[PDB]
Amino acid sequence: GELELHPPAFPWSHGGPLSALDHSSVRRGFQVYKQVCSACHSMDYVAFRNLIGVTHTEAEAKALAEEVEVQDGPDENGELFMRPGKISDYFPKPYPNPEAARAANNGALPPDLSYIVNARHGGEDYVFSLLTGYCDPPAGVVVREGLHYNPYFPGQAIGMAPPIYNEILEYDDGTPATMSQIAKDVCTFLRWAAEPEHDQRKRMGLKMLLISALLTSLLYYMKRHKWSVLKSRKMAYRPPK
Amino acid sequence: GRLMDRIRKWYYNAAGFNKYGLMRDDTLYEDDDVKEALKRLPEDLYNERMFRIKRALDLSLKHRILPKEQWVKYEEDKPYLEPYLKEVIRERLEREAWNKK
Amino acid sequence: ELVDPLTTIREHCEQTEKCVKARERLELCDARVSSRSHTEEQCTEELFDFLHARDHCVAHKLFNKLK
Amino acid sequence: GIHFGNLARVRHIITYSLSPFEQRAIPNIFSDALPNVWRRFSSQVFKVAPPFLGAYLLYSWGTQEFERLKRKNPADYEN
Amino acid sequence: AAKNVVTQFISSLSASADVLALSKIEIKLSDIPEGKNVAFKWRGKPLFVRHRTQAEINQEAEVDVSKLRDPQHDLDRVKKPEWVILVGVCTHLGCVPI
Amino acid sequence: APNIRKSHPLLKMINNSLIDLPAPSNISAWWNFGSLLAVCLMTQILTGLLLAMHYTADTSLAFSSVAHTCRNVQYGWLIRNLHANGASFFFICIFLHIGRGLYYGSYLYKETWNTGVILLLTLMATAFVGYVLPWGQMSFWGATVITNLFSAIPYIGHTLVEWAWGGFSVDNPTLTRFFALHFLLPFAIAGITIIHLTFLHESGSNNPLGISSDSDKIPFHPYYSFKDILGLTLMLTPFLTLALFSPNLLGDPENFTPANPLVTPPHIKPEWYFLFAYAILRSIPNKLGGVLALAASVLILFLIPFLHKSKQRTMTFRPLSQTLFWLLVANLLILTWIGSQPVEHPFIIIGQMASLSYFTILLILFPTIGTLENKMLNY
Amino acid sequence: MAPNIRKSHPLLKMINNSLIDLPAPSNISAWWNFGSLLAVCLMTQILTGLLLAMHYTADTSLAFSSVAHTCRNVQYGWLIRNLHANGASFFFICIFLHIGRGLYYGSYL
Amino acid sequence: ALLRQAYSALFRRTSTFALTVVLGAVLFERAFDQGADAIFEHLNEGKLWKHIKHKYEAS
Amino acid sequence: VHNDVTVPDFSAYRREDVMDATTSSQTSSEDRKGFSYLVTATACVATAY
Ligand code: HEC
Ligand code: HEM
Ligand code: HEM
Ligand code: HEM
Ligand SMILES: C/C=C(C)/C=C/C=C/[C@H](OC)[C@@H](C)[C@@H](OC)[C@@H](C)CCc1oc2c(O)c(OC)cc(OC)c2c(=O)c1C
Repeated sequence: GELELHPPAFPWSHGGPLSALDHSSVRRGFQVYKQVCSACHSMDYVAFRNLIGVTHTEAEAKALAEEVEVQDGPDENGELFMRPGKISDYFPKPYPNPEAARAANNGALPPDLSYIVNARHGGEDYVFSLLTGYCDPPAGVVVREGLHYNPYFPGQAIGMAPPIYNEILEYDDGTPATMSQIAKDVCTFLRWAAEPEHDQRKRMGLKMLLISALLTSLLYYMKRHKWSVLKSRKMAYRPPK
Repeated sequence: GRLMDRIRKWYYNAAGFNKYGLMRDDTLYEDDDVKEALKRLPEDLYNERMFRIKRALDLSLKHRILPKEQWVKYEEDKPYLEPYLKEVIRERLEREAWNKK
Repeated sequence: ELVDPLTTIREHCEQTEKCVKARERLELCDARVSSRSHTEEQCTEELFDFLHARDHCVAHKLFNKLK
Repeated sequence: GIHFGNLARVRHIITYSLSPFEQRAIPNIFSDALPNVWRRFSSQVFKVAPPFLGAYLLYSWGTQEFERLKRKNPADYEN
Repeated sequence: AAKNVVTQFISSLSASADVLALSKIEIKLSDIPEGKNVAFKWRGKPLFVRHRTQAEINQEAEVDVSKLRDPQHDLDRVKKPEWVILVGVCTHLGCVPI
Repeated sequence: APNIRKSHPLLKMINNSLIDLPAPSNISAWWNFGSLLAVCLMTQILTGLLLAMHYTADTSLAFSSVAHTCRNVQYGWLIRNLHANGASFFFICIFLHIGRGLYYGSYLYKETWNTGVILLLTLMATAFVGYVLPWGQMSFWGATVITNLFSAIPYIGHTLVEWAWGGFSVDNPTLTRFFALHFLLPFAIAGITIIHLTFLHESGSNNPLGISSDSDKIPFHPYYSFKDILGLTLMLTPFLTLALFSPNLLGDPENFTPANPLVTPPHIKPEWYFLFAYAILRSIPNKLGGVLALAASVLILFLIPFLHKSKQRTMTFRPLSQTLFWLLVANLLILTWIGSQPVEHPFIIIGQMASLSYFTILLILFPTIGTLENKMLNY
Repeated sequence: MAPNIRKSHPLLKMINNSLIDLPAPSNISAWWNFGSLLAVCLMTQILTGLLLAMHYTADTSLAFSSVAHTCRNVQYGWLIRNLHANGASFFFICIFLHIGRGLYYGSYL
Repeated sequence: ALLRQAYSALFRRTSTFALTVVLGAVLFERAFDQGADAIFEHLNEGKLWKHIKHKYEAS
Repeated sequence: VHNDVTVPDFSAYRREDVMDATTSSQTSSEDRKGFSYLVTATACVATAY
């Protein structure tokens, strides 16, 4: 109703101003997106090449790419046609248009996750709390047919069913696929997805502060120096007698 | 009565322009009337006002004030311009009334 | 087979001072609402106060157990 | 364009200054600097702080009050 | 000369000719169960079609029609008392009313 | 001849305004914003051009082009950040600039002040259309609301809205004309800034003490060139810290959602630098009043000069005025707070008070206290 | 003080200083008219240009057609585009004659 | 006496001063950039693709 | 008369190496200047970076 539950603040390893993203966990999150979320969520602004050098090796990325049939053309006869994926392609849209997506989700439209953490107050803290925060409605609350209860979602009746549960997949790195473990990895992924610069952005900040300190200092000395002439300046009124 | 008379002394210390060594008249904003007045000031008075001001500006750039011992005392404030200024404004008003006449 | 550290800690947390009183406050609401027919109240508020206190706790160590 | 030379009429004022290289850029940091920083702080805090401190409260009140009105009044269902 | 050049240039700002003027839209009153409102894309800005339960239908016909900013009776506004249709655009500064 | 610094038709100018320019020996930090403001303008224009190189004024491409800029263009993300945050530091600085002017009676330099107001107003409009360019939810609805403000004008009004949109609703024709308008204005700002400084140089800088400084002037260089550079570096740290560490801090996350012509977000708040005015307009529960209030909330700056009753120029020696001043600053701080809050109690009433408060401190209290203070000086 | 406000005002002092009281040879011919035409061309281009930029779309896939739309749908868009296109030419016509005059009369000095 | 030598040989002549700033930046750059990255990478061990890398690399 | 004019005392500000009124300030000059110019040179290097 007019009441909402704001999420808590988890200590993400990248929360700190000098704290990079845990690429291992980002690699993981990818899998979660690929093998679970992608079925209904589009990530239009990311491409397989973006993974290269971040979470995957070039080969791995090329591989992941080819696993998808892409529509190209027209050809010589002006025909469209399928073809393997290229590292240049973007992550596959599960539906050709919102109307279709909605059609396949009770009229509910799964948003594109490319910029999700920044499109919602709370970011990963919110996305995480939502993914795990599913539960039964409190007394007096009837969740319309089709919608599921989730106290963290505004209105508490969301259209998405709990996407994850223990062992819904198997991290090829050997990480215990517990539900929250998953949420933690995909959220970490959704952060990188919304801002790959994230790491460099912060490395720069570091250099920035250092220089800014060194330089603001040297310039404070310089400003003072020149001004001393005036600061210590002494004067007197010696009228004629 | 002697109410605002002490009120005044309070305000005078509250304003604080004396911590700079200025008289009430020194701080006057120089509009037309004041500029005309300043012109009539005998030289000593004018040269003195200048120094007071120049010293205050130096104090300001320095971010300092005079030692408490040199601050002007409410009752020792000389309204060296006040009178001249009166006349100037008096003079002007006449011309004005006369020209509308 | 496996155990999500999320549940493990959610339990431990519900033992907590606040939760307990919140949990209790909630049970109370639920009870009278679940009973009283043709009513108008809800237990969102209590559920939230509970959840809020619980998860706040959860989110304080849960990650230690996660990779 | 040029202003330096007209400005004003001044008489009998002597000034003394030293090359920036004969003095210190930041001197008497304790015997003089800070003491005045405090002086200044002191003299303005009672003029500035009040209205802000005030608004501050107005914030907390209005905030808390708005939030209070969120919570439910049990007296509405004790029927 | 001036008046004409200004005229022309000023009107180069107004709506262009590709700015059509389209028709209707049919809507099955069954997709809109009682007690619900639904928005449909139309002529640009939204379009509401709400199935009113008589629980509301009363209130809307039972209010000081003299104490209204824009005085009108719920009756002379719509046609079928269980359905209310209007253009979902706040008359203030254009936002979509929730 | 003699030197080519005072004779050359062009240098004679750089030297005439940034080297031999006489300046009061006592101007404080509150005088550093003039140049920071200038630097902001330059910085905005520069990062802006850089961004405009990768933008695409089209509803169907605007949002994604910005995305591509950040994701594909080398340092595109940085440039967009500096541009987005620069806008804020532009307002931060302009606001302090305005404050200083009120506190020290700089407004007595009428032409300099008036043009200053034009600058603020233009900066406002500029930042508005600019924000509409990424075409996110906020962009769209902000566009919708602000342009709609003019519908408040009797008879015509609407007809003016048509122009603003180039249609009968916000759409592409609007986006493209806005991109043009945004590209243009910065320069009209730079231009007017020249007129600003020109009128200013007629009189020269005012100073904290509010008394003639002819008895003590100093060449702009190296005194204020050096002071200014120092000032810049100080403003630079927070700006970059914010830009590099907390990029979207000052920005709404609601604008990461492509404009949806059919859905106004439930929580829609104006950019922080507009909140105070936004607040004042929400207070009047009437269309036209609210607009007029809004207009007045900024246009009132033109009156300040005619509301000066003090016999002294600055508030340095006016303790009562000083308090009234800081009250006003907090009054705004309050209005800003209110702007971020939903139209509900106790917020609504508080807002209305602050609003009523605001116009009163400016139209009534200030001139009054000034008169009162004059009498206390025995003038 | 300055009597008239035409020679004193910080701004008018300029319009008057360059377009009213500006001393000019009594004999300059038609070959001296291009300076202002050039200036008028600049103004006209900028103006018609802004007008066109309001309907343009910098994108390979849309540029050509946006211009077509400007001409075909925008009121007087065809006229504005024409004036902008031909203005460009009269801009060069004029600049070329301006340059000529300069060379013939030794203005390059 | 560095200050004397420095002054005498670098800061005095406007030219040598300029060349010294050029030369300076050069050395400073290398130094700074390396150390900065060092500090960053250290504060973020095992989290960078630099660190993870080898697990999916060659041999 | 101009004979009764003295330059005030600047010890509260003088650099430690030119405080003694009986020592050639010249010997410490190269350092006083070398140091300040070093600050500047450094600032240039920083900005250059
Ligand atoms: C079966 C399709 C499906 C899958 C798979 C799925 N979602 Fe969703 N998701 C949806 C739908 C439907 C909604 C829209 C709910 C609404 O807005 O009413 C949604 C909404 C969301 C939202 C929040 C919308 C909001 O307003 O807060 C996020 C965040 C989200 N999903 C994340 C995920 C993530 C991450 C995954 C993979 C771990 C995932 N989803 C997998 C269907 C799905
Ligand atoms: C793009 C916007 C603006 C820029 C870049 C700008 C720049 C400047 C500059 C460089 C100065 C001189 C240094 C200083 O005193 O700060 C100045 C002075 C001044 N400006 Fe602005 N200004 C802008 C807007 C305004 C605004 C909005 C106002 C107020 C409505 C204004 C009023 C003044 C006044 C009154 C002075 C006199 C300063 C004094 O007291 O000596 N300016 N401005
Ligand atoms: C008065 C100086 C300027 C101000 C105040 C300003 C402000 C803004 C603002 C607030 C936005 C939205 C930022 C966001 O995405 O959140 C914006 C966007 C933009 N501005 Fe400016 N701008 C200025 C100058 C310029 C100029 C001169 C150009 C280029 C000729 C430019 C080009 C752009 C572009 C391309 C965008 C849209 C894409 C984006 O959001 O990054 N701006 N500007
Ligand atoms: C120095 C003055 C200018 C010159 C010499 C000039 C010249 C040109 C030329 C030759 C073209 C191609 C015309 C054609 O379609 O055959 C053109 C097109 C265009 N110009 Fe300009 N232009 C000027 C100023 C401007 C300005 C200031 C703007 C707007 C900010 C502008 C906007 C455009 C646009 C939108 C087009 C492309 C569409 C079209 O061809 O009509 N121009 N301009
Ligand atoms: C083509 C160009 C045009 C038409 C230019 C118009 C210029 C108008 C003014 O500049 C002078 C204007 C910017 C200025 O008014 C003084 C602002 C303080 C008004 C601030 C403002 O912002 C909002 C906003 O940002 C929103 O989205 C995040 C949403 C909003 O409400 C729902 C508002 C709003 O209700 C107001 C009053």
